[PDB]
Amino acid sequence: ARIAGINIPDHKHAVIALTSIYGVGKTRSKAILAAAGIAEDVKISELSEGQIDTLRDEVAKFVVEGDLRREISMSIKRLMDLGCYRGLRHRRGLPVRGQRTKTNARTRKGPRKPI
Amino acid sequence: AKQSMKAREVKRVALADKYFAKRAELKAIISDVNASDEDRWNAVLKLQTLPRDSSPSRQRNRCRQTGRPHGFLRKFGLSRIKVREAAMRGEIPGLKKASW
Amino acid sequence: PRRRVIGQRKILPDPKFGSELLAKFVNILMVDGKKSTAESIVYSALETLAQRSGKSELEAFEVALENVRPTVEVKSRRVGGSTYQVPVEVRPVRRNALAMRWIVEAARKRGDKSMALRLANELSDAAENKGTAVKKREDVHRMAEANKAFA
Amino acid sequence: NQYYGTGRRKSSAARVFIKPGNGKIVINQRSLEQYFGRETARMVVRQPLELVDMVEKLDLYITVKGGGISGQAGAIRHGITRALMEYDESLRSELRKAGFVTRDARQVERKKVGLRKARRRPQFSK
Amino acid sequence: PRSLKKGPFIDLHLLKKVEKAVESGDKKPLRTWSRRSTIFPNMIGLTIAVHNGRQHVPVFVTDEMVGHKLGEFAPTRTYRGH
Amino acid sequence: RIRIRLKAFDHRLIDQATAEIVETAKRTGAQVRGPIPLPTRKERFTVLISPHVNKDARDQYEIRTHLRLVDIVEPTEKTVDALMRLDLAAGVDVQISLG
RNA sequence: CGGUCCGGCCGGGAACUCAAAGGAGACUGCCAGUGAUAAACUGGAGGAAGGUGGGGAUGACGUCAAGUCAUCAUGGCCCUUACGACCAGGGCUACACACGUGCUACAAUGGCGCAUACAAAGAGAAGCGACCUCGCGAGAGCAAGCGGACCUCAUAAAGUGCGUCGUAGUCCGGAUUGGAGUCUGCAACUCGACUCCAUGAAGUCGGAAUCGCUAGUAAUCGUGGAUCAGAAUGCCACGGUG
Ligand SMILES: [Mg+2]
Ligand SMILES: [Mg+2]
Ligand SMILES: [Mg+2]
Ligand SMILES: [Mg+2]
Ligand SMILES: [Mg+2]
Ligand SMILES: [Mg+2]
Ligand SMILES: [Mg+2]
Ligand SMILES: [Mg+2]
Ligand SMILES: [Mg+2]
Ligand SMILES: [Mg+2]
Ligand SMILES: [Mg+2]
Ligand SMILES: [Mg+2]
Ligand SMILES: [Mg+2]
Ligand SMILES: [Mg+2]
Ligand SMILES: [Mg+2]
Ligand SMILES: [Mg+2]
Ligand SMILES: [Mg+2]
Ligand SMILES: [Mg+2]
Ligand SMILES: [Mg+2]
Ligand SMILES: [Mg+2]
Ligand SMILES: [Mg+2]
Ligand SMILES: [Mg+2]
Ligand SMILES: [Mg+2]
Ligand SMILES: [Mg+2]
Repeated sequence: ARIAGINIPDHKHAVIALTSIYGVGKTRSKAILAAAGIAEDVKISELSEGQIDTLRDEVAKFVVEGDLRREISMSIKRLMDLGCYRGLRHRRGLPVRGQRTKTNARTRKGPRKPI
Repeated sequence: AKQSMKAREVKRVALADKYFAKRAELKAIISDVNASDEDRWNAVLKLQTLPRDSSPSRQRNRCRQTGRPHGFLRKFGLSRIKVREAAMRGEIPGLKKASW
Repeated sequence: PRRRVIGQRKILPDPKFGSELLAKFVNILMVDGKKSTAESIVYSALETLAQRSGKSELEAFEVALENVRPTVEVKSRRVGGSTYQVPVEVRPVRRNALAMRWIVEAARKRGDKSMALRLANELSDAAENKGTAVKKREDVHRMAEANKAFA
Repeated sequence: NQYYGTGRRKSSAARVFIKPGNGKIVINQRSLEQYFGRETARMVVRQPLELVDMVEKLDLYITVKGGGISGQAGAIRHGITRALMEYDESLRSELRKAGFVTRDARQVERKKVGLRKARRRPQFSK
Repeated sequence: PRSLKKGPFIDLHLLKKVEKAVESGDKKPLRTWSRRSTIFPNMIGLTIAVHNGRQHVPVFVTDEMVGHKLGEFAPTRTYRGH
Repeated sequence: RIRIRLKAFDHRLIDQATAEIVETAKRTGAQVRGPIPLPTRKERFTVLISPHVNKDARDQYEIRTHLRLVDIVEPTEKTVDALMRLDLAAGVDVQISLG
């Protein structure tokens, strides 16, 4: 249940349960359970214990909760602190990939906000 | 359109169809596979020195009569209005007004 | 329409049984033209009801629709300077057309896990005179006696 | 010796052949349950064989091309109700009373100009 | 991004100019009206001045910028706030 | 065998142009395989009419390329020659094709 | 019919679907009844279609000095080292906000994974580009086929069967952001589409007021085309369930 930093729920299946980590979706979640010899409709409960003892070996060869968040929020700060155009669209809080902002920039601009 | 734009088009088409030997013997060397990786870098510096207008991308189909750039049709060759004025007089063959 | 008095159109019979009553009822369960899943949900719930009541599969339906046909209802006039409701009697076709519509309007408001169960519950309840169908029927049927001074 | 029909529903063209026999139903070299999904399609493909009492006496060969799952059912219905009129011909009054001889002249209705579907307008403001 | 197998883009009139200007050294700011070049590693430590729409804007280029193109340090339209 | 296409825009001008070929083959010899009606491509076009701003007003035109095809089975020398003697009115295209 | 690799494929056949030329067909023509004896109308008989059989094409006289001099032509006027003309780089795409039109959802009539059937109408030579191999995938590699009922684009999806899922911001929903890539293209920084690995916001059917539709219709599902080197959730088309 306690797998790679933070806990994992037990009632869910293995493939849907391993996605609770920050940095595994439905591709690495089948990479782990096909490079560690486990099925895909057994739960975190009614496993064995050595299966977790090798699943924890398999997961930590990627970059996970610490490393992903530090690398992503490293690269964001690096892009900020030059003057790059993605940097200015970061440090104004406006969409970066070239969205139309005459309307509908709301996911970057937060809420709907009168003057 | 203006009286200069059609002159610009008949000045562009001449260059773009004159240099058609070199821009299928630079893109070959660039987009090949087994060629030289130090000649693939000079055949990409020639392509910015062949003159800019000589390129079969840089021209919009003007009308064959007026010069209106928008609303083309490729098959007739005339614009949105000067196909209507011919097809409602009879100069384009087989072009009856459709219904079904 | 204003002028052309027109006819109520034909319909296919049901696939399984042989009653042209169920032809409207499989249609009112439907969204977006997919009549096959409507033909499936109903023929599952009309077996689950046929088991839970201990009655025959065709006969567990009419004696639960009997408790949700109305007899009279209101419309609106405003002839003079005043809106009147009017208790008019109801036509023998629109009777069933209202009956089979209230049940399906109710059975998309339960909390169960499947449409079959949501309709088997909604038919057993209106077979035992409780539920969100016959309560709506009580409201409609009481707005006649609250307005029988209008006619 | 065999008899023949031809029917057209929405966008289908059935082609039916009747012989005296036991009741075999073959469609594009498939048995009748292997082709069709829903029991109403198995109803409507059989319906005029039930209407007159001629399920048992005859076998039939059917080929259908193009259309939808209802098109290749109504087409075979119109096909058999034609092809049984070349069997005994006093079936015709009761098939006509039953309403099976009339080919449905409905078809998909085209999309006009400035109408986002065949009759749906776009929306409206003032 | 570009296709990789064509290699990176740079104008000839800035490539030959920058290989001359390294081997003559002067930090007189080199101006350019070519804001589409992938900055090369031997352009590390130069003061160029890219057009922005109105005038040149000066850009002192370090190790960090060498992936990008010369436009992304010339913000184009001015903005202050409503 | 020798097959000829006929393309036209008008089926009162394709039929004389094909009867003047069947009554050339059946006057130099025999064994023509009739006209066979191929499919008919209808190249539609839809244009606006108003010169400035009316997106809900349109003219729709079509062009209906009529095909025909004619085979020739056993050719003599005069059978192939009296066909290339023959021209046709404008509007009709041909393309002779041995096999 | 006969061979058949059980593939109309291959001798064959002209029947049938179908492709298209010319015709037959529907007229209130026929039986009854109400009628002012007429005009019609209401039922029903025959028919594939009943009363205009269903759709389209066609928009009277004219009106608001309606709309464009920016498609084109124009009467007068204004400019002529400029209001003309060539070039690089920017700009139409900015954003505190308001309105109009659409797409995707808020889930069990539904997500995901496996197998399994049935369409129509189009387009294609600087073009459509199958087969075969390398790539997890966009796609690069090689080179047949076709001015096309021959060849391609092309697999239909909704559906049907067997699982999994169990009412949760959810295996619902995909917004936004980071890393790595492909293609057309002189060139994707302001600004291209697309695929993979991450990220998983807002939203539990929506206030007053309002919008479309009378039968193959509304409602949902996919496919094509025009403009186009690349680039539409709109536009124009055709069918599937109904
Ligand atoms: Mg993850
Ligand atoms: Mg993912
Ligand atoms: Mg262009
Ligand atoms: Mg009406
Ligand atoms: Mg309004
Ligand atoms: Mg409007
Ligand atoms: Mg519009
Ligand atoms: Mg009758
Ligand atoms: Mg009648
Ligand atoms: Mg005005
Ligand atoms: Mg103007
Ligand atoms: Mg002019
Ligand atoms: Mg310019
Ligand atoms: Mg604009
Ligand atoms: Mg709003
Ligand atoms: Mg599922
Ligand atoms: Mg194309
Ligand atoms: Mg491969
Ligand atoms: Mg999802
Ligand atoms: Mg991802
Ligand atoms: Mg919320
Ligand atoms: Mg809920
Ligand atoms: Mg395109
Ligand atoms: Mg449709």
